[PDB]
Amino acid sequence: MASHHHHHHLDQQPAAQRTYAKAILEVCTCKFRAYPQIQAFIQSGRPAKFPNLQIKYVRGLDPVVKLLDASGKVQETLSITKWNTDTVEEFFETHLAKDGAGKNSYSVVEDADGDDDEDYLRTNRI
Repeated sequence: MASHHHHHHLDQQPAAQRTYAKAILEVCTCKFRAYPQIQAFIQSGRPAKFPNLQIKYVRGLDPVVKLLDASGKVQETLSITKWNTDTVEEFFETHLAKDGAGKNSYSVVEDADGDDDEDYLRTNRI
């Protein structure tokens, strides 16, 4: 009814914890003095395992957790300069989805017509 849906119950409806698709941790890494624990986990490698988590090193702002959709909206922006930390790391691993190096990236022939993938010259001689 909003865009184009004939008959599909009504809405997607949350399955469990309404996991998110994207989320970025825009930090400056300059708070190493104040929040030496924050980046600490970042240096650990735990967030690196989270595909749904970016972990950007913004120009020079304050550490803030961001949960986006895809375009860049930003569903939840919370300052982690003291708020809770630590558990925050879990915030992502939990609210995010461990696709496991998946991500909808290039795979097979995409929408194309004609030539879009060369490969030597098969002479073929049965």
